Amino acid sequence: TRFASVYAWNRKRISNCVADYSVLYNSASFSTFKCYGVSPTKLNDLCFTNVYADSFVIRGDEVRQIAPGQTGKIADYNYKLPDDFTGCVIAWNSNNLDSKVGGNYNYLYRLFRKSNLKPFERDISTEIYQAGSTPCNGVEGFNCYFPLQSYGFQPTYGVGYQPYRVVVLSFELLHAPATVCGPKKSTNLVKNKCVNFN
Amino acid sequence: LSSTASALGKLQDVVNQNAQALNTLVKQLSSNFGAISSVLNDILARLDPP
Repeated sequence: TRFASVYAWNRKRISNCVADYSVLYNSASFSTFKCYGVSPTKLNDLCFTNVYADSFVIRGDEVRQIAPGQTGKIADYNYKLPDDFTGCVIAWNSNNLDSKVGGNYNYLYRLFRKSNLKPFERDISTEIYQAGSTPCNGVEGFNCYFPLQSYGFQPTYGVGYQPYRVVVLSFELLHAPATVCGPKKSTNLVKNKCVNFN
Repeated sequence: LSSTASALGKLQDVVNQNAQALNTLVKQLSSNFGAISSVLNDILARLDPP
């Protein structure tokens, strides 16, 4: 139905499954499919411990922010993506539902600073900014910067600022015996033939 | 010769030097060298030829 905002993305650990990414590749209903680290066409015949799946929504102009080694306002504060094997990135347009709805104060983003966030941490602490020290014009109670502000969207106001629904996967290797594996057939064993095996 | 050992130092030194050189050469086969993994098969089965 609807995922949470960018402050607290839903974090799902998927294990003990039989994954078939083939039914996802052929479905050409995505705006961007920039998956690095693994060639998507050779993903069925490769399985590992488990996956980490999180989902959120961003603007249509910040899609390129989600990539390793990038610098921005969202890639360092809202979601820090480390410079390593971060699976695949999926982003699809959301205009029929997200843009064509009266929930103008349901999608939130942060302008806060001096809060550099390390890879894979969450800061749901919603507090108004009141330093009460020298770096706030020397007066306590002023410079009340609200940490959250809403996506201002209208019915079909453009393309570059349209809401985009983004899911990024994370895979790990050499941590535990493989639990989730693709659909393949198991054959019987042979002895003393110098065979190749998986 | 029967009682006192450690008199054949030179031959032992030669053998140890050769064995240690072979050991470090074999051990050198397990370094990433900046790549993704130290085994060709993993990269072959994970990535694409281009």
